[PDB]
Amino acid sequence: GPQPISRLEQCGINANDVKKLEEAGFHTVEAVAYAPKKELINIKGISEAKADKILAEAAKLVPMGFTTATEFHQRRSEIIQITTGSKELDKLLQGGIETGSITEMFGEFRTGKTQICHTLAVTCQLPIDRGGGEGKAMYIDTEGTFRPERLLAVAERYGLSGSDVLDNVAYARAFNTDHQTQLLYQASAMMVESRYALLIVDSATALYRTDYSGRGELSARQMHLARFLRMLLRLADEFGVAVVITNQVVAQVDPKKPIGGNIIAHASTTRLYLRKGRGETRICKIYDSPCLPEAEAMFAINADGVGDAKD
Amino acid sequence: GPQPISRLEQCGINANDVKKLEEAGFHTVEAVAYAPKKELINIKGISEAKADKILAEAAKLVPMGFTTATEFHQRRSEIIQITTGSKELDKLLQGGIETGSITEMFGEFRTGKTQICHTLAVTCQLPIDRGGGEGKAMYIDTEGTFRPERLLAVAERYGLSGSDVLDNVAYARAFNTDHQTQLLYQASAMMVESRYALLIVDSATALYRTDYSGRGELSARQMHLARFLRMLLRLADEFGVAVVITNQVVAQVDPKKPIGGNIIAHASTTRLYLRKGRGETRICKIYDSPCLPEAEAMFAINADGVGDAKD
Amino acid sequence: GPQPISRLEQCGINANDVKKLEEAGFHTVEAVAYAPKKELINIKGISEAKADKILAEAAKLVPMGFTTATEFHQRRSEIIQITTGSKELDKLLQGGIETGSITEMFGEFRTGKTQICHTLAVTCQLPIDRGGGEGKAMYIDTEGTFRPERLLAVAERYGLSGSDVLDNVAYARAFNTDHQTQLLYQASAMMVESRYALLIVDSATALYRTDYSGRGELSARQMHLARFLRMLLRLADEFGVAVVITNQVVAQVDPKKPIGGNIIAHASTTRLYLRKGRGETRICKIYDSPCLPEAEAMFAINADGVGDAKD
Amino acid sequence: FVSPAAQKAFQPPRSC
Amino acid sequence: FVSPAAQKAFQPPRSC
Amino acid sequence: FVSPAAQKAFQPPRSC
Ligand SMILES: Nc1ncnc2c1ncn2[C@@H]1O[C@H](COP(=O)(O)OP(=O)(O)OP(=O)(O)O)[C@@H](O)[C@H]1O
Ligand SMILES: Nc1ncnc2c1ncn2[C@@H]1O[C@H](COP(=O)(O)OP(=O)(O)OP(=O)(O)O)[C@@H](O)[C@H]1O
Ligand SMILES: Nc1ncnc2c1ncn2[C@@H]1O[C@H](COP(=O)(O)OP(=O)(O)OP(=O)(O)O)[C@@H](O)[C@H]1O
Ligand SMILES: [Ca+2]
Ligand SMILES: [Ca+2]
Ligand SMILES: [Ca+2]
Ligand SMILES: [Ca+2]
Ligand SMILES: [Ca+2]
Ligand SMILES: [Ca+2]
Repeated sequence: GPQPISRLEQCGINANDVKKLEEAGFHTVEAVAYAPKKELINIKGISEAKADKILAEAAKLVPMGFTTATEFHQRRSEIIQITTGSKELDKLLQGGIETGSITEMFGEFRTGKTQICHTLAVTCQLPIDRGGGEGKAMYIDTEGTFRPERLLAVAERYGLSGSDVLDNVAYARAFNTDHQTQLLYQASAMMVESRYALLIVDSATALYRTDYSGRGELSARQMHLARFLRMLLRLADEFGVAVVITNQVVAQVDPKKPIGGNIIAHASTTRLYLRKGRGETRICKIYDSPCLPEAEAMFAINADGVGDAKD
Repeated sequence: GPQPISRLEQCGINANDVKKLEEAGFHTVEAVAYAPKKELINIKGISEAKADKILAEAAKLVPMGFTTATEFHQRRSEIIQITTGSKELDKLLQGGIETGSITEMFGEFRTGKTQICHTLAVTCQLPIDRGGGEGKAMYIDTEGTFRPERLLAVAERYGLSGSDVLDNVAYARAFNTDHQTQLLYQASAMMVESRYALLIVDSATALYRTDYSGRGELSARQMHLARFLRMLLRLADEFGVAVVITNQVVAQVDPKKPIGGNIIAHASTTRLYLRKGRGETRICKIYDSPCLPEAEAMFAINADGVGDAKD
Repeated sequence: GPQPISRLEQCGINANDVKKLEEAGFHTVEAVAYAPKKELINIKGISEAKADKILAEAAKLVPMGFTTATEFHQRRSEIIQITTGSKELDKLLQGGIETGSITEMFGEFRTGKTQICHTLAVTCQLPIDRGGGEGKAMYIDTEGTFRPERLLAVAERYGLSGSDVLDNVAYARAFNTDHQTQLLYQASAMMVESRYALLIVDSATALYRTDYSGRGELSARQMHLARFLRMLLRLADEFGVAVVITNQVVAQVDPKKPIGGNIIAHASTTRLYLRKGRGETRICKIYDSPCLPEAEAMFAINADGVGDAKD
Repeated sequence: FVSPAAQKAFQPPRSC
Repeated sequence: FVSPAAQKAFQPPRSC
Repeated sequence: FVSPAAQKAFQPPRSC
């Protein structure tokens, strides 16, 4: 796991500074190591002398140098892939939703974005034997569409204590774009204590369409969104959780591309495009991925969560 | 190859100073020769008297004067051009990715930037007979999208020991813009020992969009990026490797120009603009080059790396 | 031509001093005549007594007094104007690139700055009948983008021995700003022996963006650039060559002004602003000139060098 | 803040 | 730092 | 320094 920031005091850092760091969001040694010198300067009780000391000491505790692809292929083969509750869909993702990375699921309305996030919020607690993550879930919701009764329906499918599953889902309703980012700083604190295995922001860009209106606020909208997506990438490296954000769509009138622009297209590693099939069937499609080939699968929304096409 | 800095002691330089130089990034006689007098002064245990001695002695070991275009056309005709794994694409580049220079590959998401870097990281190890570089690869990755399983898929195509290919790729994950530059100083050390033939920074400008926010930090962003691109150009001259950086894009709302501004447009010698074709086909295009004509080629991403349009 | 400095010994100067002058950059009587008394004092084995003698004797050998505009209009009408390889472009410059003066070509990337310098480096060897300079070329390159294969392509157009043309281009790669200036002292030596007709520094200000970082080094950056541009102006008067420097651009964020500031705007006599036209066409524009009117022309980059819009 | 139950550590979901 | 295998020199990739 | 060919004087480029 990640080393807590308290281990910096044992290396020659004033316990007052650690408190000044922990008031800035940093809670692990990694979070301070990965941080630039610029960020630590922006802290009040920190100067360029301290920041150079903090960065130097923290760098000794976490590897930040070169290795070999062999040593990386080894460490990567032991990465957790959470099942989506669909044999047909996991065969598309070659295992399931991959941890330590940002995954994006966009599509028109009803295409099952929120439904996949509810299934993931349950199956991330199964033992790894059964294809899960053996951890809690963190469901940031910017729409008011978090339904606990949909988590119970999936727990019944996998035979889990519905009362116990709802204890492992830390729910938080974001009301604007500033609050949505504030919830991530509090999120970095919780993941140090417990063991969360899945972070869900649905929808990640819902509140950016309205808080930032026209083109006159376009530049500020993407720069604020870029910091959010960057702060998610930091959580994926600090704790090795799985970040699964959902995205809305927009028509092109010159036939539905996702919003967020190039800021969210480059940041996310895996993009899933969900269409409407027939009846209760849907069609997921590898829109972008570093490793997976471009292909389509057909899942469906059933009364017990996301599952294979029951037909 | 490049002469190691230890050859300065045999010319009247205190072995203590060489240690004070090697603690500043310089590891070859070239790195000290190409360096300005200003940089050596900025070192602590070095004064204007020593620096004038160091520059004078080092200049005797490496040619830094005029020649003729005839002597340069001869020395250039023996330059290595790494194949891209696509006959249609190499015919566009008139040989392949050229060493001793900075090449840039920008485009929207999914356009195969990371995929080309994975193919290059493999084909740079083929013997020159087969169109490679007969050297190791160095893959600095600022996004977390380095997949070793994509290197094995390309090794199977060219019939190479997948276990041996992954031993020649020195991978390093940069977490911010300061760390991204720090990795280049450590990179100059490794290239003295082994024989690297390809340096890959993907993405070179990913972390500059978020570490430096608005326009208020624009000036500092480009000056920090200019030093990075300059430090790459130094590696291309020290060791004659091939620098292949990838770049993200941005929309112009006044229809996708690359980021980085004029700082990265002037610095890079070859720019490749990658579009999305149809299905799995992509369209590369000589955006800028000193010698190559403006033209387009059509490659594709296949299950065995980047290859010709398998259609 | 220019008188060599050896003619000072025949006028009562110690042949030891001439050796002490030639070790300071001066190789012609002009270079010593145009020099201030301050520069000769800065030489070690030279005192105020000698310097007054050296300046007095040298002034007798070269005219440094008043004349008439009639005698100057006569001497100017016999000045050489090198063709740019484009009838449409030469009609803009009213003859071509004018010798005995500093010409600047700035613009965004790909706008054909390096391409014009390659065409000029060839057409400066044509006989004056065909519009050239009947001399060698000197191509100082601070970017690594000197391609001899682009000189051969232009020699084929004008029907010249491609092997002989590459013998008349003295190429030199500058690696920093100190080395860039050092190459000019060695340049003044070569021009005394042979007959160079064109000096090219491309790019003249590329290395000044990175060697001198922020505003804290701004003053030192321009004073170092002012000496360089002044040392070029001296070569244009000593030998009557044609100095053609290229310049990068920078955006103004308050839409692309050239870098270098007022130091390079006043120093250069002719400034050419190169835009991107359509396809392979470009648009040059008299940005500043003492005589030429403000106007635009349209040239293009062809497989045989810079030429008229082949459309 | 943090809930009095969100601060509780993970629990392996018992079967049913 | 440097890996105990990254410091190793280049090896011509054997065929298969 | 100077190349053994850069020190050579100018040559009118012969036709071809
Ligand atoms: N318990 C259930 N059993 C079966 N189908 C259900 C159930 N609950 C919801 N659905 C169906 O799933 C779809 C809703 O999907 P979901 O809530 O994921 O939408 P979404 O993609 O998040 O949409 P939006 O952009 O509006 O938020 C609808 O077709 C709805 O009829
Ligand atoms: N093994 C594979 N076989 C076939 N296609 C693949 C394979 N792996 C990835 N792809 C495809 O290649 C594309 C991904 O390209 P790549 O990873 O180079 O993106 P990129 O240009 O780096 O994007 P970004 O800016 O998001 O990082 C997608 O279309 C994906 O479907
Ligand atoms: N042989 C050729 N035939 C046709 N077009 C060419 C040829 N070589 C280069 N070009 C084109 O000329 C342009 C390159 O111009 P040039 O090398 O002068 O750039 P530049 O202005 O010096 O740029 P930078 O600031 O990046 O150095 C590109 O559009 C390139 O496609
Ligand atoms: Ca929803
Ligand atoms: Ca992406
Ligand atoms: Ca990528
Ligand atoms: Ca360029
Ligand atoms: Ca150029
Ligand atoms: Ca002027």
